Amino acid sequence: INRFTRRASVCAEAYNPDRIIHPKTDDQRNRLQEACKDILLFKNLDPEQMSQVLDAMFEKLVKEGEHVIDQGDDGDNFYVIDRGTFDIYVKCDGVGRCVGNYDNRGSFGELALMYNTPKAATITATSPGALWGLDRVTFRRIIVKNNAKKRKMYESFIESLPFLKSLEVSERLKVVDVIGTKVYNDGEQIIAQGDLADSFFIVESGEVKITMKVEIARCFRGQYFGELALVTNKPRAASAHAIGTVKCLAMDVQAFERLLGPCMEIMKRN
Amino acid sequence: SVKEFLAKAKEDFLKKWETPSQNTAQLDQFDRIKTLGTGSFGRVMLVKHKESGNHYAMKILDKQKVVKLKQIEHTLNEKRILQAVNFPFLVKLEFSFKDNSNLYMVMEYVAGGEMFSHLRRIGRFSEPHARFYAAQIVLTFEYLHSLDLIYRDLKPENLLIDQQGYIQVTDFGFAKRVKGRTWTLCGTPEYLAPEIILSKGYNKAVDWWALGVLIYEMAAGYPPFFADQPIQIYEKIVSGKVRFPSHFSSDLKDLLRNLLQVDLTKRFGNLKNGVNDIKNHKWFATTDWIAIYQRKVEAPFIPKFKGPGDTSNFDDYEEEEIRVSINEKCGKEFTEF
Repeated sequence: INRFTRRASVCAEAYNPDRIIHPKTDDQRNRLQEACKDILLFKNLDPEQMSQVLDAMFEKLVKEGEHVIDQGDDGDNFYVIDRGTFDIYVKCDGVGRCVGNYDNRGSFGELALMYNTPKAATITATSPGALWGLDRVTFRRIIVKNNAKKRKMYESFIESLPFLKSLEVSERLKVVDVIGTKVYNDGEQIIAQGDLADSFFIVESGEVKITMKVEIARCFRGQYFGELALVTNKPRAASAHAIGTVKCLAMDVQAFERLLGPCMEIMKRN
Repeated sequence: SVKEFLAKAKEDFLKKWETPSQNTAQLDQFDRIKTLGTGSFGRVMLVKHKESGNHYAMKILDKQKVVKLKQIEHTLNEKRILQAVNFPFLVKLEFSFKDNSNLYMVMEYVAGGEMFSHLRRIGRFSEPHARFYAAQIVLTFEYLHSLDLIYRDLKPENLLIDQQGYIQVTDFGFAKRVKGRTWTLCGTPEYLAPEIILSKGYNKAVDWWALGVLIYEMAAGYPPFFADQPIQIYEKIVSGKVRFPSHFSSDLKDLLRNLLQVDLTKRFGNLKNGVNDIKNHKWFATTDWIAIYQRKVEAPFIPKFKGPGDTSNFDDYEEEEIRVSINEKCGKEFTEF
């Protein structure tokens, strides 16, 4: 062979990004988080996206004997087991088989979170049980509307930089695409005096103490530091430390120059 | 001369873009002949022009299905974009119209069949063979992108071979004009770039990714990311770990690690020198980029053409009727078409 079978195009629903909570216990929330962390579409989500995604997941109760999903239906939902036992069943040519079972944990349907996907199996409660569900369009809006919010404009953080004020819009979006995030605990050393001038930083939340010898600069939400890495490769003059819990954006200058060329050539412009 | 060529090209485009074309024919003007391909979103039909005898490939979309699948905008994108673009390697649109039940787009008929058929029948293409095609894609993407158009469904099934053995790109259903970033998860599972899979937002870098997948699959005969389950394919794509066949030349492998780069600060196409990183790359050292544009190179392969309406080079499909209801459906939704 079926080396000659074409590969069909795929397509999720349109959503242009230009609020209900389903209550659940503390332990349900941890276990539900647990069962999701290795699944591709959840693996890399920032903590707040995740939290929004758990918030959205709804309670589905089942009675012993109930079909949770039916083979060839239910193409838009993903499910995690909170509670109960379940049989898994596949019908073929042919023949209807029990191909396995679930014992109070398990998930299924994650592909439906990408585009419509007719379920490959029927799944039946063999006890009374409960699951958590998640609609695709709900999932998509959370994620997309959240990345749109991080990206235009935290493009807004970037454009406020004196060294970068002369970027074009599209050049700025290239930096938005790849700019990394870093989190530091109280008194962590973000930058050490003497080190490689590898990258510059923007404070997203919290506060950073710039020191030398003692105090030079205080950094807080919207301010940059380490930015001389953009114009000279000579070693770090100062040292940055996190005051309390700190979140920074962080940009490798060498990645910056692959995308855009030397920062000074941008500063030269008229 | 390239920098100015695009300037004239952007000029011509913007003129047709803003002041578009409409209702340029009607169904009773053609004879249906055979179904040439069907798919997830629409079917294409060989047709003969009743008055001039001319043959055409006519795309037929069903207004009700488009509305259910939440893809109205994609249909309007395709027709608008097709009416305004112009390039040696894009299949030209000749007529468009709608009726009570369907939208119709009548393209040039490219009789040589899908690259998919040919590549699967042969197994793989020699690197020069593959290089010849890859070049046309590199040039076609340069053109589209300078108009801020992304294509979004590169794959052997969407590339047709003409009688001169050159390529025509055909299915524009996913093409969009994007100035900033766009967000629709769409394409073909094997050809999806990481940032589409993870909904990061994206623009032109995904076409170049796709080209890496395409080039790889032409020279190896199978795409670089494969598995039993789609999710596992996506897990591989997001990983970005690629194994190369032992017969890949070292020059080829180098181009492909640069194209199949998950990291946007390193993907060829997305850096300072943009597309020149690819065009100047050594695997393409033997390519005469103007000669390819001018169609002055011998194709490594010419299809067998037996006669004006011949369908030898296409698979056979269950023939459905083109049904037109006496009631007009979804009029408001498609007024712009």
